[PDB]
Amino acid sequence: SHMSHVPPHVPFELSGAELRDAIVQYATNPIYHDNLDWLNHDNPYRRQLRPQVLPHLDYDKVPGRENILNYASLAVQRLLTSVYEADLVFFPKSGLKGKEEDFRAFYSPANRALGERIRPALERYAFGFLDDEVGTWTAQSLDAYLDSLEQSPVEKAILGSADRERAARMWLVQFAPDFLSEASPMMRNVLGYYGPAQSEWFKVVIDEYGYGVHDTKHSTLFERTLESVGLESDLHRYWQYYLNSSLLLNNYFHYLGKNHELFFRYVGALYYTESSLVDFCRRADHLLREVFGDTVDTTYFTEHIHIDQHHGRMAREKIIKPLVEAHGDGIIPEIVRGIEEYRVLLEIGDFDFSEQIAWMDAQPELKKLHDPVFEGLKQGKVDAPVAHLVEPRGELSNTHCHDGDELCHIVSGTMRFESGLGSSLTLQAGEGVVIKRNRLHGANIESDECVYEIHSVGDYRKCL
Amino acid sequence: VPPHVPFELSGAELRDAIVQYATNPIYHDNLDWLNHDNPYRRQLRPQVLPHLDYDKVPGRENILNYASLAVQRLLTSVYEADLVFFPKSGLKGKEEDFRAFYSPANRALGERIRPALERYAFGFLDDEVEGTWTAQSLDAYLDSLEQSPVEKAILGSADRERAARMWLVQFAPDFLSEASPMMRNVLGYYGPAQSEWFKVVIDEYGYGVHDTKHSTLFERTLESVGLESDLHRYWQYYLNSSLLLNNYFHYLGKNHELFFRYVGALYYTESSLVDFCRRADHLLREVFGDTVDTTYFTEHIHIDQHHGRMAREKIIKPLVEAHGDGIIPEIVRGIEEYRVLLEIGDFDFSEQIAWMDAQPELKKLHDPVFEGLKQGKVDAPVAHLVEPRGELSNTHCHDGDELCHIVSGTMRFESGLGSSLTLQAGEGVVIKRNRLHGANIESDECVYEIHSVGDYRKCL
Ligand SMILES: [Fe+2]
Ligand SMILES: [Fe+2]
Ligand SMILES: [Fe+2]
Ligand SMILES: [Fe+2]
Ligand SMILES: [Fe+2]
Ligand SMILES: [Fe+2]
Repeated sequence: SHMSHVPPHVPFELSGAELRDAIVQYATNPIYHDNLDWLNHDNPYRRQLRPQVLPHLDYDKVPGRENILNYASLAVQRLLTSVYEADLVFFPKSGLKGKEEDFRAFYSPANRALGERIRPALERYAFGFLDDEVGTWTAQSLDAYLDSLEQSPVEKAILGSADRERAARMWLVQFAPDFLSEASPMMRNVLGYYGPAQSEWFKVVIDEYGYGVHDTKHSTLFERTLESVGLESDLHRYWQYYLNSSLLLNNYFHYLGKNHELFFRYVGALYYTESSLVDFCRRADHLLREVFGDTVDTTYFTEHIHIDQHHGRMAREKIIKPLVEAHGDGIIPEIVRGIEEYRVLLEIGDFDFSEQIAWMDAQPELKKLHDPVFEGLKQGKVDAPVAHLVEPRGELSNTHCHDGDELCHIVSGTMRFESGLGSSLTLQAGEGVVIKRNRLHGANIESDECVYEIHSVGDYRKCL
Repeated sequence: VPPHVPFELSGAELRDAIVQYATNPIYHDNLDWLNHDNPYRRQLRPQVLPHLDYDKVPGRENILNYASLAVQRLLTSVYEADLVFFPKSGLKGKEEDFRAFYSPANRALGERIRPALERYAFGFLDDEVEGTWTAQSLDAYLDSLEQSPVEKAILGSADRERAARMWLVQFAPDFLSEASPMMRNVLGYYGPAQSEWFKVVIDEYGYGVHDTKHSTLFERTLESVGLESDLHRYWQYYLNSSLLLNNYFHYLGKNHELFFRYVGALYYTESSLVDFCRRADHLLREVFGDTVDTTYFTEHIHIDQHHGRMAREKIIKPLVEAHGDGIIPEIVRGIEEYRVLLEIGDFDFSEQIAWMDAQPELKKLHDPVFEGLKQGKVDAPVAHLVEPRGELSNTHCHDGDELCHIVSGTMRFESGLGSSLTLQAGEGVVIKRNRLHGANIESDECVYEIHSVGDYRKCL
């Protein structure tokens, strides 16, 4: 007879210019500004988000799979890792003393609320493509689907590399955010109050945490792996060397774990990953010992061979089966979707890593190729936009990528052109490099000043 | 790099944002007193939220006022979006509510107001708790740390079983999700203290054996006294101070700048639980006899002797070594803040049981208070109400005393779990300030008056 005394619900909405401004607001916290070095030196609170570029991206136009290695996707993946990790406890290896101010800037009411406000939009941008890459089910047809699930691409990339040890080290650092916080995304799913499945999931977590014994915690095992090949285990020392697809894979499990409407997707991906980890770890142990000899510590990997045989079975019989019985067959499409989305992300990671190692290994030839590409430009085979740049010593461009090929041409000075971990070129006057689209790179000026040009050729093959 | 605009949310924009979160339909008023196996529905009384001033942070003398109860209910709902719940009967039939609670919008709207809600909820502690410390001075302070208030409230009640049931349901959000707030601190990558903390969590989770998980033991306690173990069946009977105490540990666990406060509060609570559980076992057996299952409590009597030692020896001590004496004030602040919240809870619970037990006398006292108003003794604002059958006012409180007078119809006046009055024409009740209560209309129509007398004793 009269209107409700409860005020109408205004749906959550954040888009367009207002969304852009909210993303810039989050990312202009000083702990996210560009690093003056290539490495974070035992400071887990500093993550490079290149905030100066964020005003210029279009967050409302969600990329499809052919575009998810473009720069805007890398930028969004970096943002999301930072947003998710505000829930995780980090202290420097050297102790908190001297780093309290950055600790307070990362764990602050403002930093969390700014990141949580933009997380829905960042998640659509990061994961929306999976809606197009991946109906009703019965328990019978799930069982058949599950019953039904060669050198690997990573093996071929590393073992066929011009520098196998460099390729393997670049591979290992991709796992640092995942393995050094191992099972933290999984732990998000055992908070709360639900059936016996909660206890079964917690048993899996107990093992990943080494039974509460720091010596045997899986993250500690991986520290030993990293240190045995001369890498460091402080997070995130190698932030600027994390590939887009590595962040995407790690962020997917924080997405599934934070958002409990996706709980049954996690249940499916847990089954697939736990079951797949035995073969993954067998291949990793074999490959690393081939590359490094007996100096490399692969206990991290062989421990999982021993344990994940049982974890995969635990997931199917003691997590999937009782949840399908309790909550009905309506949950099965989500279980399947978690498996099929994860498998898509793995394909993307294999491609992105393979492409990055090829790009690192090709650097000497891509320096030579600057000559014929430059001459094709001067001859007008391509009408390429050109940008002249002038930069002083130590001006370090934090790593990024471009969505088309570029020609970098040094007029005067000396540039360190960075293409991966352990992968660098010194470019002098009259020298340069062909920069391939979607490949991670950056640069630092080693001369007291550097004058250079960037030509936006699009497809360098048209200049030849 | 563009200039950084600091996060800011205040005034009318904050009120609108709080109302925006809380008008999700899963938060509207319940037609019944109980939630029936639906863990996604929590009553936030959104119709009153536009009218509260979230910018004026209360001090300790006002933290049992209604705006504080309203904020505690909001915060429990915001924190619990991180916890997994399914109905005991299974998810089928409740998928729409599941998606309404676990949605990008519900999370983002709650997270945006969380800083301001935490200032409102916990800001008073800045003035209730008090510099530099050394490892030695912390050792001395920890070394330095008659019926208990719970025993007094329950064993002195006119209905001991009712008082003890009202007590037990206060623990449902904490114990049925037991050690979930603690688990927030073991995500990430830090030193050996992380594994030591996880060892404690393992014990609270019964080593992953569902029948020995501590939450499952508390389910059995509740069921042994005729209560149910679905969350949050008894939402409308959760006291302000019970929510406050539960929310404090979600606050310390979500906000890792407060990590060292949690380390202190963990040592104090793990240590203190031994005697708490000893007294609870004794008290419940005096009230209920053989029929009550107290395994939940007796399991902690021996386990937490160990956990208290671990917290001091293998968590506090290595953190102080690794991170320096600058963290000691935060360890101490966690302990001292928790002790303040425990005092508030002891007072609020004691007051609520006294108010439930006094219902017959407060129904009688309506006659001389009403007569005092017919005289001139107090000139109190009067509200006139006409409500249909089944209009159930979900539980709340008022910041002054009220006189409820029924002119026609029938009201069920609810003062606690198992504590009810039937009010007919010409009858009523003195409603004491800050006491949790509600009402339902049992006639086809009820006409009544609320007189805002402030302090009822001035009408006498
Ligand atoms: Fe593991
Ligand atoms: Fe496993
Ligand atoms: Fe570049
Ligand atoms: Fe416990
Ligand atoms: Fe304990
Ligand atoms: Fe009332």
